[PDB]
Amino acid sequence: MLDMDDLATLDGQNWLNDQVINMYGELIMDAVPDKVHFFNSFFHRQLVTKGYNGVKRWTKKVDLFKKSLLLIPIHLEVHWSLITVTLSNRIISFYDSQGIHFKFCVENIRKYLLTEAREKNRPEFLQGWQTAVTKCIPQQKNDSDCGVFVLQYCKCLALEQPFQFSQEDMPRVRKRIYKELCECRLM
Amino acid sequence: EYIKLKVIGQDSSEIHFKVKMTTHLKKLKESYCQRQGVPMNSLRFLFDGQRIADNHTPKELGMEEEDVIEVYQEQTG
Repeated sequence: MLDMDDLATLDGQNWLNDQVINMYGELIMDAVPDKVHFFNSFFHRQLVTKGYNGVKRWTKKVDLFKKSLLLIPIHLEVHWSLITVTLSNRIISFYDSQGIHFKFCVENIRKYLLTEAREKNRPEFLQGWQTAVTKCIPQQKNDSDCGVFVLQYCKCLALEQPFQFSQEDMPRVRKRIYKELCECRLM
Repeated sequence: EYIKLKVIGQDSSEIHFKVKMTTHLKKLKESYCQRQGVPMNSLRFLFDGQRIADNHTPKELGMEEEDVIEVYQEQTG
């Protein structure tokens, strides 16, 4: 569970913080543990500054290449976005609710996956990785809901649902996430 | 019996602990806050990417001598 000032970033139009993001990710991964690995929000920061050696032990007990979907929340300057990795077709996708185009991070992830494939002896994953800024996705219409869009993309992809939501739903998606975090279970 | 641990944050400086393997890490988290003068709920403590809960112990987490705990501060967006 979370403290009440962490949950409080879900209220009204507050900016979500890392406790909401990372606890919801943990919720998703506990709902479908065989298909999804969720990296917490600090993974990409630590990958950028220290490289593979900084995050090598993060997968000491996880075989990423038996998962279907990796979810990597990206904390950029005051902003939440999302990388997903689908292992079946080897696509690294970058999802952003505000139209951001941050090219550095798909290549940080592609380099990580290649190094992890050489180090875990899964050379069938050394070739074939393609990128994609995901087309087609509900966009925010304010300056506060980054984080909520990220978590709704996460929940949709993990449960394999279409992106049937828009900005008008976000107050209610904030209160659903709140409730799911308090009950430690997805709906 | 006791295990040496390194707690490393943004300043990259190593704070060295020597704690019992059976005691709850909540008290390491409290000590580190005090040392750096910030509230405990403003820091996140991770061991190899796993969030350290208050009831976790080095033995339950499989920590070894001079293992590294990373400290991060809150992110918003």
